[PDB]
Amino acid sequence: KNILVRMVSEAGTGFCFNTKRNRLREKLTLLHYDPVVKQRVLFVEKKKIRSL
Amino acid sequence: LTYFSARKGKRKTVKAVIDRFLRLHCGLWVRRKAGYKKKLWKKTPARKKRLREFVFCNKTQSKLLDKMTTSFWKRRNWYVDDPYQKYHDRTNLKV
Amino acid sequence: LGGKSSGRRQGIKKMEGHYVHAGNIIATQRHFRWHPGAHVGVGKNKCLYALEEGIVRYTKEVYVPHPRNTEAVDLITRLPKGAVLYKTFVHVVPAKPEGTFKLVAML
Amino acid sequence: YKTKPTHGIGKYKHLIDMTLAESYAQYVHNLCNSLSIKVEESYAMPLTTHERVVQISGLSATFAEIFLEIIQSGVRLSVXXXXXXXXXXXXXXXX
Amino acid sequence: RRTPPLGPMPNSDIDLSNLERLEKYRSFDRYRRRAEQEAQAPHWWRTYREYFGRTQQLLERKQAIQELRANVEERAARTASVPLDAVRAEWERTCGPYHKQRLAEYYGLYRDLFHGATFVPRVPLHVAYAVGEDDLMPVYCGNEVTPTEAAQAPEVTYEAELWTLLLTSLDGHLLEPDAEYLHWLLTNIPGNRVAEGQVTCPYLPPFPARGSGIHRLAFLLFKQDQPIDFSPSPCYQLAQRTFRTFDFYKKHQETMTPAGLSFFQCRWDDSVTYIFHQLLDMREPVFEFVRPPPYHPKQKRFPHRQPLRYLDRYRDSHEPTYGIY
RNA sequence: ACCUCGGAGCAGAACCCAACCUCCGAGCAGUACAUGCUAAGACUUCACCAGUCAAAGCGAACCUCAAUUGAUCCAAUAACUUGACCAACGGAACAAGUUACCCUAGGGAUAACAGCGCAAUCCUAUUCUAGAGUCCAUAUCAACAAUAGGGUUUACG
RNA sequence: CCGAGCCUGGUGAUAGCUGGUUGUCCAAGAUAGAAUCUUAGUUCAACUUUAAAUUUGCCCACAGAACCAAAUCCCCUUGUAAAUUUAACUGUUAGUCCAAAGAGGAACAGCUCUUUGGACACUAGGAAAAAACCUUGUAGAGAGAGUAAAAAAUUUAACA
RNA sequence: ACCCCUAUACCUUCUGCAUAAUGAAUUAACUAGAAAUAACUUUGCAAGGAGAGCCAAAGCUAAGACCCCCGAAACCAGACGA
Ligand SMILES: [Mg+2]
Ligand SMILES: [Mg+2]
Ligand SMILES: [Mg+2]
Ligand SMILES: [Mg+2]
Ligand SMILES: [Mg+2]
Ligand SMILES: [Mg+2]
Ligand SMILES: [Mg+2]
Ligand SMILES: [Mg+2]
Ligand SMILES: [Mg+2]
Ligand SMILES: [Mg+2]
Ligand SMILES: [Mg+2]
Ligand SMILES: [Mg+2]
Ligand SMILES: [Mg+2]
Ligand SMILES: [Mg+2]
Ligand SMILES: [Mg+2]
Repeated sequence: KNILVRMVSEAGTGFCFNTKRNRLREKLTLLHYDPVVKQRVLFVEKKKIRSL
Repeated sequence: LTYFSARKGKRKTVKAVIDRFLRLHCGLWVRRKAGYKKKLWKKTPARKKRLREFVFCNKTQSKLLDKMTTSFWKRRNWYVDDPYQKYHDRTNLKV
Repeated sequence: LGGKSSGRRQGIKKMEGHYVHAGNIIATQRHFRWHPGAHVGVGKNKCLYALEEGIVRYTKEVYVPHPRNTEAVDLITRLPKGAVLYKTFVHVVPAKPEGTFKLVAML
Repeated sequence: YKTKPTHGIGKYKHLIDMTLAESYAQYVHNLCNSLSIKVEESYAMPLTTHERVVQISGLSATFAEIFLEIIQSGVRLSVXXXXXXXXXXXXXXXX
Repeated sequence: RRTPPLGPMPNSDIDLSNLERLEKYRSFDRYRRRAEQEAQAPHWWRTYREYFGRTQQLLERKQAIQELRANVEERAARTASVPLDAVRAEWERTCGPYHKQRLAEYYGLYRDLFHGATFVPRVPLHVAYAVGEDDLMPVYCGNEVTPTEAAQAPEVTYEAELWTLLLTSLDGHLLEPDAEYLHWLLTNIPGNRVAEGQVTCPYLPPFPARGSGIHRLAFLLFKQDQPIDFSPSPCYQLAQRTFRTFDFYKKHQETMTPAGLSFFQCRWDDSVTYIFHQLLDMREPVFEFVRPPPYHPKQKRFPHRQPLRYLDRYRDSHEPTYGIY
């Protein structure tokens, strides 16, 4: 049902975080905080990392 | 733990302990929390935080560790800028 | 078959009249056997804790639920026209005063 | 606490044309409310015809009679069977 | 062991035989009100408060109201802001005095100034400190105004046909507490004018120490039946001006009753320094505000499951110490 | 048959408390993406390991849910991170039968015989008067039941 | 003495298993739980011993400890004297009956399983003999004294 | 001297043994706690100690004081035997 996915920030590169999403649906894009940049920034899904 | 070695006839260190722990000169034993680089997704942030801290070992545990190592690991070591240097000696104790 | 779960060790950790420092947990429970009162907080377990240095006291205080929390409101509505619910509350009554003005210098 | 004199202070469980017809029904309901009688339910039953109901329970003969009189004092009625006239209405009782 | 209740239990009378006959508070507001009422009531079970805590006139009024309604005719309502000044004036005339008591109680003037015992300030006192040409900064009861604005003595009115106007700081600065510092003392005044009445102690500005908090000065006004003597030159010595109003009231003000009050808040400012230096002739005291230190439990020999931060909590201080090498 | 986790009773009023005791369930979902950093002070499943709560501060706005999980070393990863119904669930990196052809160390801490306790079952005697006995409860049988006693049985311990 | 010979060597093989552990005298001294290829063992905890440092420790009295019995917790006074911490350890971690509240089983067991409290595994007197019921504990000598627990009771069917 | 009264050998193993649980005919001689880290103790010296190296935010050097015996079936190497 749910996939684990890694999400890569465009600005503040190097910072990746792991999240859930349903396997059936769209590649995920999300606003989230980069502590490197110290601002909210768009992350994009890249590579699933185990499924469950 | 080899109380007398075959050739030198000295005690040996269990090197597992050396790999895993840091003996402060005061004889506290510092350890990385277990389960700290594992299944971090399912873990709540607070739990993660908890798991990323170092911890001091129990008295009994400390004693065990002392027994498990030789007097070399208990010496005073004057490192240039070890981040733990300030914790070796102890300040303002009272029983 | 079935489960054999360990004892949960919940209940009061600090009783009325005990000196309780800010942060001390006062009572742990599932559901509200006690409620947070003056200077007493609630964790995600419903566990009650002291928000200031002081003395614990217990009191039976009239209970009004939050308007937004529906089930309680409904219950209240259901009650007859001279009824009041009542519930037990845990307070810390603070001891040491937050402030004391000291003389720095004569300028 | 059980043994304390403030035992069950928290205890709470023990305490706990069509348009015209509609208007008439509403009025009846209001009257019932005023006079302190249990209005259980009301229905929206199906040229055209339209029915409305006001289910009532528990009322003494004299009081009941009074109520009936007030209702009487347009369209129609139907509950002893007590019909009358000036779409449709049917105040079913349960005395 | 089942003990009976000491007094009557709550929820006893209302349960009754049947539940379906009663009215029930279908709303929340009613319930809330009930709760409030209950709270207000005392009870026997400790509880919160233990541990912490003409006809003609009426007719005339009615007539006026009717007239107003007629004038409106209502349409306006179907958005009229109303004149506020007039309302204020009315309040002053009538229930202003009543109101004033509450404020006084809140501010602890009756407990500190008069040692207990409340009284209504009937006669409305109207003071204002002049700031340039206009506007005159009015000393409404409770207001914050700076000691720069209070450098020179104010203008006073009250519309009353003898009086004794007084002004005192309630905190008791510098020296030990249960003391007060008077700022002036006007005496044996005929009518509305200050210049006509005598003055024993002349005006100082407020002189609140830096970071000492906020102080509460108080103007006092009494009714004179009999003219009386009082007691000291244009002085800036502090040991003379230290006096408490309670004792004064007791041992002297016997043919006298207070009728007018206004209290006034004060903070630090640049004039305070001047006051300290020029006329008082001393170094101004600086007041910080020190909180009590952080707690921490006793120093444990083997901390066990605390982080490496355990040792940073018990240390004097920060810099790296080198024992003997 | 079960072996890990949780809720209710036993366990009626601070915790704690067993059994191959009685009963429900879990090994997930949903909403977010500041489920950001850190940090006083506590609780803790009777050890340890694991868990829990958390004021202030700095950053920002203007979590729900009972259980819903798994160590170390190793792997896989530029790194962040991710790896088991390791379900015998504190996990040995990977292991099956059979032995009257058997052996050794032990054990009355655990059976078969025997004893012993108990007496469910069993055997007997009273009480009771339903009913059979052409009628008639007691010549003779005897239901429902009750009160005692025995230690033939098969069990149980 | 063939399910795989015999001898020597590795070999003082290895045993969570059994048996055995030798001068005197004194003192303190008993079985909450954990996990565990683990319940014949172990390692933590608990209890126990010693040497320290200390300030409180036990008894506790009003207040107080939800809703859906017995009692307990907390607890100032008070009677007392110790308890907490630090430094070293070993050993117990296969228990029994009695009273009480329960559970399984037969409302069986000298049956099985929890909890509270006794006792026993440590002398004595009693209850016939007796582990666990009752009286009783700090020691030695006396050809002195007062006590404690402490010895089962019954006997019975007329009737007009 | 018996006769009177009191008196359930010992060790081990046990929840519990006079037990009808083990062992022991008796004498003789032989026959079983051995190791340092870390503690404590008393000396020595002491911001140093130690007969190099090692340790040292009162240490260091010194001694003293703790840690059994008997027993398989077995496995393997090399000889010797029809
Ligand atoms: Mg614990
Ligand atoms: Mg915060
Ligand atoms: Mg055969
Ligand atoms: Mg064959
Ligand atoms: Mg054999
Ligand atoms: Mg047996
Ligand atoms: Mg036996
Ligand atoms: Mg018959
Ligand atoms: Mg051997
Ligand atoms: Mg002794
Ligand atoms: Mg038994
Ligand atoms: Mg048994
Ligand atoms: Mg034997
Ligand atoms: Mg082998
Ligand atoms: Mg031949």
